[PDB]
Amino acid sequence: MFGAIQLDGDGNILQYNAAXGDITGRDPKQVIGKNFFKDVAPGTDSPEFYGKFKEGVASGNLNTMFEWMIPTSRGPTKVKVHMKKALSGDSYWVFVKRVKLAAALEHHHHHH
Ligand SMILES: COc1cc(/C=C2\SC(=S)NC2=O)c(OC)cc1O
Repeated sequence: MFGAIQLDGDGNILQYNAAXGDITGRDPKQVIGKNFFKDVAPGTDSPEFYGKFKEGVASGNLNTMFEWMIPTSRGPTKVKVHMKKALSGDSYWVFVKRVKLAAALEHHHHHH
């Protein structure tokens, strides 16, 4: 099971998946139509995240791969976020997969 969020150049939700909806606890249509950075995740709205998304949009190829934190009622949840421009060239998809559990060997440096 993987998560996929289809957003537009404006930063709105166009297509939502069920997986993400279950992991987050929000319906697809409930989030679709509104801003995922303003409505869904108002806190995520930052120059490091949103700023990067916009830049890629203007260039016509947003390629970013990193990890993000998702604070929930059951505690924080570390997931790997990846934003890649659409294939048609008129949209953007965001892949979110729950990273591995507490590993032993040194990894995920520069932990926030
Ligand atoms: C509700 O759905 C999502 C939420 C978040 C993040 C949040 S929510 C919050 S509060 N603080 C975050 O960083 C997310 O991050 C990649 C994906 C989702 O599909």
